[PDB]
Amino acid sequence: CFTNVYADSFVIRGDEVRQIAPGQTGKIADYNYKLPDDFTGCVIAWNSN
Amino acid sequence: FNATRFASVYAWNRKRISNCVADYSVLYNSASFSTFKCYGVSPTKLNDLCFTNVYADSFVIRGDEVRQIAPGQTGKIADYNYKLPDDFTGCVIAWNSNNLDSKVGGNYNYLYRLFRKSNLKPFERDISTEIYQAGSTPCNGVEGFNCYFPLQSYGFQPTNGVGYQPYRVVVLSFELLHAPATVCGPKKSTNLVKNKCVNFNFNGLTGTGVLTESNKKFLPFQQFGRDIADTTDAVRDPQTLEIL
Amino acid sequence: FNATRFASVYAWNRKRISNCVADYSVLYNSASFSTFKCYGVSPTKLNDL
Amino acid sequence: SVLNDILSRLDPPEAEVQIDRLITGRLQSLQTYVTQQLIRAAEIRASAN
Amino acid sequence: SVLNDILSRLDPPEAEVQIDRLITGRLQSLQTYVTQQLIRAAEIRASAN
Amino acid sequence: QCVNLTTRTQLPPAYTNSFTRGVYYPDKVFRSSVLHSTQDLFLPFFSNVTWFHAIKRFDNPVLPFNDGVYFASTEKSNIIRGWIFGTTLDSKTQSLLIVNNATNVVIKVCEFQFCNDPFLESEFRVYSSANNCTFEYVSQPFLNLREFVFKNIDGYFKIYSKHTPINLVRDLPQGFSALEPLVDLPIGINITRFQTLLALHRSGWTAGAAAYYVGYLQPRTFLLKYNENGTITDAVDCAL
Ligand SMILES: *[C@@H]1O[C@H](CO)[C@@H](O[C@@H]2O[C@H](CO)[C@@H](O)[C@H](O)[C@H]2NC(C)=O)[C@H](O)[C@H]1NC(C)=O
Ligand SMILES: *[C@@H]1O[C@H](CO)[C@@H](O[C@@H]2O[C@H](CO)[C@@H](O)[C@H](O)[C@H]2NC(C)=O)[C@H](O)[C@H]1NC(C)=O
Ligand SMILES: *[C@@H]1O[C@H](CO)[C@@H](O)[C@H](O)[C@H]1NC(C)=O
Ligand SMILES: *[C@@H]1O[C@H](CO)[C@@H](O)[C@H](O)[C@H]1NC(C)=O
Ligand SMILES: *[C@@H]1O[C@H](CO)[C@@H](O)[C@H](O)[C@H]1NC(C)=O
Repeated sequence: CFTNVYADSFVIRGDEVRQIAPGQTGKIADYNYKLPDDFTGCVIAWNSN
Repeated sequence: FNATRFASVYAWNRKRISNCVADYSVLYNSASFSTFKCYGVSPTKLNDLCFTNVYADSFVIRGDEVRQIAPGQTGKIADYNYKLPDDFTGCVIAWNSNNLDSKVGGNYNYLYRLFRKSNLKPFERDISTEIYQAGSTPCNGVEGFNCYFPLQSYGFQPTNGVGYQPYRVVVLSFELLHAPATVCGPKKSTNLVKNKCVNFNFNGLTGTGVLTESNKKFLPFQQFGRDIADTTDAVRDPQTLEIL
Repeated sequence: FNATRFASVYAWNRKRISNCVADYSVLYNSASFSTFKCYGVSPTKLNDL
Repeated sequence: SVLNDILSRLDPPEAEVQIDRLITGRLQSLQTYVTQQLIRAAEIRASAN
Repeated sequence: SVLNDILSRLDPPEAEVQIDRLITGRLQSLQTYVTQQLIRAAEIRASAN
Repeated sequence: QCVNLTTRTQLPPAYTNSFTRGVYYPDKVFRSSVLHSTQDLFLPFFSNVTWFHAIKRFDNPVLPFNDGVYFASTEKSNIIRGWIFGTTLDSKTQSLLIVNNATNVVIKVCEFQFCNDPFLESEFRVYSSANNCTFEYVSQPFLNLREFVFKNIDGYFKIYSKHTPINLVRDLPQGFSALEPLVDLPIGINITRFQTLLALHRSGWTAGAAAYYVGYLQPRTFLLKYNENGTITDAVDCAL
């Protein structure tokens, strides 16, 4: 049981998978999407070829 | 990294880098997937620190043995062509190179040794191509009865599956000891403050305290002093070579 | 190997040998062997593994 | 055995498994020292009495 | 319990963790044995006095 | 000239005892007023060493390079010049050469066609060919007791030296003197044997007696003592 779930979805290619990572800071990550070091949850990447 | 020709596994080329600035930002200009699994250090922006000497080694590994290059690992080539010590600290970079090494004509310039009868010590170079003898009868330059050639070619062709495709790799090794550092990251210097409680950073020697003049009879080869408790008591400025 | 009557091309005696110890030094006596190729394992060391 | 180097060389979720050994190793030393002192103090009190 | 099998039946690079558990476990057990003797020796000396 | 000459008659070398010589600073860290215990390759205390006498019986034979070598020579006018190393001691394989001149020293590592008795009179009468010299470095000359410690660990050739001015004709004297580091040479190849050379005014012809001792290093544990100054004043050999 969880208090709440926050979902964020956007189109990101596989090249940005390593830079947009949980707790792994990046140059693009600092300016677009920054995640806390203690982030709890999961990230699901779906094919859109 | 982007050399025209890479040497074989049994004879890898070792390159020495010293007395310069090592910018680690160029690793993300090459092919997208470049494995960066590091030992002892974290490459995630934490590679900006001073090292003493750097050794670079390169060869081409098939996917059947891509993970053989690791400390405390055994396998076809781990114990016969390239051995990594258990206490090894460094990084291994690997990326696919099917677009370069694999050719329609045929790539047979790459070989790997199988017959040695003895293991490999960490960082050993074996260059002998003599015919191995597994029996009492000497080979005398012919194969057959317990006489097999250690050097086997790779037969890289593009048609073969991704598992057999050749990947170009490179391995980086450093050491961080009391010797003066020669390679450092991109850090900007700053003026010196004395008689004030400030932080400091001397080639990665981060700390806190008060820097003052020292009367220590430092010898020219001596870098920093120490006290009874085995702690850094005095230091020498890397730029003005002043003992503090 | 020392069998006078050999099997046919499409009818080969698929003999399975279990619960035994295997020695490959004794079969190497004959010098008339021409091709000896091993796939996936070394020609030597076969006794150990 | 230097805390600053460990922090300045490893990512946060890596350093935790390294600092814990240092902290517990140093906590054991302090606990050992106090236990010997309590034992010695009791012997001294006997001589003082 | 046998540390020999840890070196051989298990890989070198990770075995240092298991060896640490054995070394730390036994070293602490040795420490406990000494502390009791120091307490016991104090009790005996009161009797001897 | 360095052609086959057998003027020197081979005799068994003499032996002499090294009492408290062969101590070097093992690290760049600076300590004072403490006793520090370290483990490193060292010349064992009271370990006897080979005694060589040059001259017209010049004693310049080949000697194995066994895990570091202690060298000393009590001779005037710095007759000795340099040292050479290597495995096959010829152009077939790589070798290391260190020599000296009037006002500097020359260090190269490349294949040389070494003759039987290379010597320096002579100017370049020690070899005849050079394949490819990966390293070269010229510094000030090392220039009556002169002591040298050679160490080749992990491919870093290290030299420790000390020039002590004394005037006597006896053997190695009792006394203590820590050797200070001089250079660090990254070469990366191994060495099994080594040989020395001297400035000989070959053909009358100027000559004089020369002597030099050779001692081998072993892995030992030592307890060096630092005074309130920067110097090492005494040491203890643990396993003596
Ligand atoms: C330096 O390396 C060479 C290898 O190129 C060694 O030469 C061989 O070493 C083995 C091991 O002792 C000997 O059995 C061979 O006889 C050597 N061959 C020759 C031509 O010398 C050499 O021994 C190494 N040197 C040291 C001091 O270890
Ligand atoms: C420690 O080093 C100092 C150098 O600053 C020595 O002080 C000088 O020592 C020499 C001979 O040792 C004397 O002739 C000088 O007069 C001293 N000068 C001063 C200002 O002290 C000191 O003696 C050294 N200590 C030892 C034990 O040798
Ligand atoms: C390719 O080599 C050039 C040579 O200077 C270098 O500048 C560039 O960064 C390299 N590209 C890589 C390694 O992806
Ligand atoms: C040097 O010491 C060895 C060690 O036993 C011994 O042979 C002798 O005392 C000395 N050597 C010779 C050849 O006399
Ligand atoms: C060193 O001394 C020699 C004397 O043999 C001389 O010819 C030479 O010019 C000097 N300098 C160098 C760099 O060799």
